[PDB]
Amino acid sequence: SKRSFIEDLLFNKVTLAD
Amino acid sequence: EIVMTQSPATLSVSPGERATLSCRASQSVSSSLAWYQHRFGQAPRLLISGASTRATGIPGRFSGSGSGTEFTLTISSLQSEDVAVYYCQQYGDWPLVTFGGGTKVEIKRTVAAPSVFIFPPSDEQLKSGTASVVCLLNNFYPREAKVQWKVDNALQSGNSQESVTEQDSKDSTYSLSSTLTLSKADYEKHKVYACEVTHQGLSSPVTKSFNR
Amino acid sequence: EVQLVESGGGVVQPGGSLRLSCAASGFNFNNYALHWVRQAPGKGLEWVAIISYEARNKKYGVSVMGRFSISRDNSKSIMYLEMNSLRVEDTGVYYCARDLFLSDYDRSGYDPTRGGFDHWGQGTLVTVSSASTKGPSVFPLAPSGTAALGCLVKDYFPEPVTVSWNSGALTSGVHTFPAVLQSSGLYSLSSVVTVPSSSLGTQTYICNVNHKPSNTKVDKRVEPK
Repeated sequence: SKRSFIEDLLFNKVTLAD
Repeated sequence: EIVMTQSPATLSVSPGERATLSCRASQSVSSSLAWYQHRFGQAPRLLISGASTRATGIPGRFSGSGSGTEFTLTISSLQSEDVAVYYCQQYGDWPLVTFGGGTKVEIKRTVAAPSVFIFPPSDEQLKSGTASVVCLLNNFYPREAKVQWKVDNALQSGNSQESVTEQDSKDSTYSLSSTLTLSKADYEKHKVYACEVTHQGLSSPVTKSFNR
Repeated sequence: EVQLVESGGGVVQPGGSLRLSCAASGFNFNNYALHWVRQAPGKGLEWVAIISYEARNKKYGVSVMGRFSISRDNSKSIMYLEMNSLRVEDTGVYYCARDLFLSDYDRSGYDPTRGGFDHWGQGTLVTVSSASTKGPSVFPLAPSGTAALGCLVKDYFPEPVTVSWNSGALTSGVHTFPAVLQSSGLYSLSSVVTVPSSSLGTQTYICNVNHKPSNTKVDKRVEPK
């Protein structure tokens, strides 16, 4: 769920910080 | 997106010596990098992830290092069971993971020139309307060899195929077979069939031939 | 103990469809992204597709996008790859693989250094071709202090054939070459053995060829002409 949120970000090339 | 480039394409290492494989990422992957061993006829096997963490059951003679865009896999005390294609794989861009093109690791041995044999088509095959002429290059090292077919001194182009064995684990050599494909009719119109072999262990090309 | 067993490979005509299966056991299937990876003859591993642990996200290699469809049954622990509009260049061995990325999330959170495909299926052979099943013709490669002889296993479809010599009693000196795909769309393979020339009058040499897809077994005795 948090895992799914993170994965949605990565599948969409969102830049994570640090 | 991220292109992985491995070098060298083929790595030749003496038994018991150390193999160093290189991998370059086209942009930083931090240390999100894995290495795989792919033995002929088996499924790929994970060796390293996180650039340097050995996977479970992987012996300590395998190790990796690097971060950013340059990586190395080191294989100490190379054994014939290590002969394989090795791939790196980035997952810095996960889920868009990408593989390197692979590095072949082979055992280095003394140069051995091929023993060359030529085989006319069989009587049995001729009845069928096709003729296959076979050239065998046996137990040579290293793998690089060139075969030219000549039919009545005419250099053949486009009508042959070859394939090469895996490195023999006992004597560390390769063998190669080239097949020239002709119609029975054309086979019967010509006399001299010759296979000419070039290899670095031969001071000059070797030719085997037969008259039909 | 972790196991991935693939099935569903076979021959299909260009433009046809094929469904591959990856049956998993020995781990919590629902905790892992899984991928398909393939290898075409003479080429390196090529990534095909990924599916996330809860099946919500999917991506495809550019070569297969719009034709392949990946899915998973998170109650029987099976992944599927549906392949439509198949092309000759889709021919190859197809592997499923378990991805470690984010699989430890509940215990250790987001660590993008953890990853890698730590377990792979055995691979299933996919042959895309308009050829029809056919058993090989076996022709002798007659010998002319070391002599070489063999057999030419010509014009079979699909892979694989097996070759032994003297029913498996003769292995020293044997080289069985990788098959080649001929312009006819049929495969060809040679197997050879080197022997002392003395044995040519003394010792019998027979190659045993077996082509399962056509239920063909041939034994060809090879002797000097």
